[PDB]
Amino acid sequence: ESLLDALLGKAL
Amino acid sequence: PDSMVLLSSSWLPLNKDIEVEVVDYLPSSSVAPDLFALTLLRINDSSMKEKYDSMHEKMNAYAQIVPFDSELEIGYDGVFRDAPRSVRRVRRISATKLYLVDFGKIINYEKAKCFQLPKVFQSMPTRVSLCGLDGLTWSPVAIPSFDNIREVVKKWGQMENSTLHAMACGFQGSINMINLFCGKSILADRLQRKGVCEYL
Repeated sequence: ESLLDALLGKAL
Repeated sequence: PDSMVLLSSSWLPLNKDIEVEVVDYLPSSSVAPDLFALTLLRINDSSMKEKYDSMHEKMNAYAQIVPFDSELEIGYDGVFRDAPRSVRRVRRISATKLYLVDFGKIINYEKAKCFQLPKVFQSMPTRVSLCGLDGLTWSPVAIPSFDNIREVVKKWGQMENSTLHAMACGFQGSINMINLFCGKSILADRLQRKGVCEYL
């Protein structure tokens, strides 16, 4: 799970 | 009556890697409801740097800044003067907000600090670029998340401690269709991986 994954996960 | 001015926006070079900052969202009538749009500011572009810097020097020194008979109409362009010899180009994107089109920053609308944009300063496009994330069909349930996704994307470069890069894949009206990426981390790939959208 990349860094950007984590960012996008919170937005969603 | 006052002339209604609408600057075009900067084009990104087709299939050419550029360095970009994700800035505040500048809305455009050219974005479909289901297109994930975003605003990029290309950085480290020396060709245009001297032109924009020269424009701002002349704007700050400009003598004949004239006010609006009425006021800056929503969706259209003028200048914002926060102090003597401090003049920047703005778009009134809403009733209470101006957009600094050459910096990518939203600020509060101040009626008294807004003046008309002289013709001589209407030749440069907005430094910011109107963009849309290319190659995607979004799940309808996800479309309400576009604002949240834009906030995340605005901080992505900071969290990567790296400059984000972009590449224009095509153009749809006034919109640059782009890929946004940091090394091998590609935005469309990471979104598609979350099942909120699919490739075209």
